Amino acid sequence: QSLLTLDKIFNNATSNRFSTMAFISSLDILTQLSKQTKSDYAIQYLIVGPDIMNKVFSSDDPLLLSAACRYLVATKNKLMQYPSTNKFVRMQNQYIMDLTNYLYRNKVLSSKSLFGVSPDFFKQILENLYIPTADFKNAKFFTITGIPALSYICIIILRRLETAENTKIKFTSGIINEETFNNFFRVHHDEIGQHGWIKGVNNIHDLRVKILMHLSNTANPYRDIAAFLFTYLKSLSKYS
Amino acid sequence: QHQMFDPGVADLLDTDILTSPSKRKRKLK
Repeated sequence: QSLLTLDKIFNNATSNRFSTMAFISSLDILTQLSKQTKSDYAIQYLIVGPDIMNKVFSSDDPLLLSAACRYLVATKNKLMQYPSTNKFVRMQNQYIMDLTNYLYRNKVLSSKSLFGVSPDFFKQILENLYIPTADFKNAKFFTITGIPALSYICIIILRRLETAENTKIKFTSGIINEETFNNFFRVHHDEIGQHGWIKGVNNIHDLRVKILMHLSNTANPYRDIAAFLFTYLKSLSKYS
Repeated sequence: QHQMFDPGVADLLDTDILTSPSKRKRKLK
């Protein structure tokens, strides 16, 4: 795991899906190892350090993020019988709070740090970073539809949900964010109000939940992100 | 003004290339 995550083969610019396959194979073996109760292995051999986990969280590979969520789900279900305050339990807590904040919460700037980086630098990157519309800039692209590996995936899922319900209205914008969602309801308010779109959804959060329902179906290799969001979120605990 | 660099490192970095294309053209040929 230490050799695979070095930025000589496995980068964010020069991609290498071979290294991702080796990494998700290692994560799969870790998940299958964490389910064996009869073996009294040491607790320190399931963590890989923070420096690997935050790096692979920053990586834009949807299968690798799914494997990371699977690893977190397995290691928490193993760590529940462990004491609630150890050297590595708070480490797993840091992992899940950073990943949930990066994935669903959109509260990165209010947090103490994200992936070991304080949000002042994260805001200063947003400064001098021009966006054509400044309606909602600091919360537009820090979510499940704002992840580089999961932006267009959510749009595919939304289009398949529109096709399944035979909706006459199609989401014309090619990005799912709060501004585009509000403009989409603004342009077709009377059509949305009666019929012709996804049922049971009235806000962007409900849209994300309805997307997470379709990612939990038995047709995608992205089961584990939906289970991760359904597990460590009290609002989403009822959708398990 | 698009200050691309940090002020701590912009002092030793020649930013004048972006303002003046003639400087770039004389630094190529």
